Amino acid sequence: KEPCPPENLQLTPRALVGKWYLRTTSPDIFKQVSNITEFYSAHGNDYYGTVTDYSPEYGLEAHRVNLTVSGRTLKFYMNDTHEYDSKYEILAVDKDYFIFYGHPPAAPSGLALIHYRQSCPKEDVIKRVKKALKNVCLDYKYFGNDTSVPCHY
Ligand SMILES: *[C@@H]1O[C@H](CO)[C@@H](O[C@@H]2O[C@H](CO)[C@@H](O[C@@H]3O[C@H](CO)[C@@H](O)[C@H](O)[C@@H]3O)[C@H](O)[C@H]2NC(C)=O)[C@H](O)[C@H]1NC(C)=O
Ligand SMILES: *[C@@H]1O[C@H](CO)[C@@H](O[C@@H]2O[C@H](CO)[C@@H](O)[C@H](O)[C@H]2NC(C)=O)[C@H](O)[C@H]1NC(C)=O
Ligand SMILES: CCCCCCCC/C=C\CCCCCCCC(=O)O
Ligand SMILES: *[C@@H]1O[C@H](CO)[C@@H](O)[C@H](O)[C@H]1NC(C)=O
Repeated sequence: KEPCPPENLQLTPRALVGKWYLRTTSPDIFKQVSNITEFYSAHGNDYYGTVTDYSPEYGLEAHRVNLTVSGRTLKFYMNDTHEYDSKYEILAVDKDYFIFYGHPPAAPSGLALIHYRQSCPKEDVIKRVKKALKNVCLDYKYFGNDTSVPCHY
């Protein structure tokens, strides 16, 4: 579903620095790719870094990435495969998560992505994400999780 982005949400410089775990998406991408870890370094208002993931074809693999920021949107570019390259709009940003939405070749009718500071976010974080999604006209129940990552015994 297309979101209703906030009126004047700010994406602060360096908000995306460091390590994130891309654990929940709509539609669910996790039969195509899993165990997604992102690491971003600041370059001014932009970022560069690395995405690692488990590929059904290639196993654990790594890619260099660039994020080019303009206001509340950014351009995502990956070095060696381009199916996720798109403009993405920031929907929500928090100390513990961020959410963006774009239309890459992999999901051209729209792809919402939730990035977490924790590999297995605790319930308090998940509840805040639920609320943030409702505030942008989305609904957590229509997202899928990466069930390959062991978050429960
Ligand atoms: C899920 O993703 C995580 C994060 O990428 C994977 O953990 C990483 O696994 C690799 C391979 O075992 C580790 O690489 C090793 O790193 C050391 C030090 O740089 C190097 O000496 C070795 O030769 C090798 O490169 C890496 O450290 C490790 N990272 C963490 C934080 O544990 C994990 O394997 C993935 N799992 C699956 C099932 O996809
Ligand atoms: C895309 O980025 C990845 C990750 O940096 C590159 O992977 C490296 O490739 C070199 C050889 O070209 C190896 O010596 C490194 O060990 C690889 N690094 C990692 C972390 O896997 C990959 O080469 C890049 N691909 C292209 C086409 O630029
Ligand atoms: C902001 C977007 C975040 C995207 C992170 C998702 C991880 C993507 C990682 C690798 C994609 C590789 C897919 C290669 C498809 C090859 C096509 C084919 O031959 O079938
Ligand atoms: C994703 O995981 C959260 C946390 O365990 C859970 O509450 C939610 O129901 C999960 N989503 C699906 C579709 O299972």
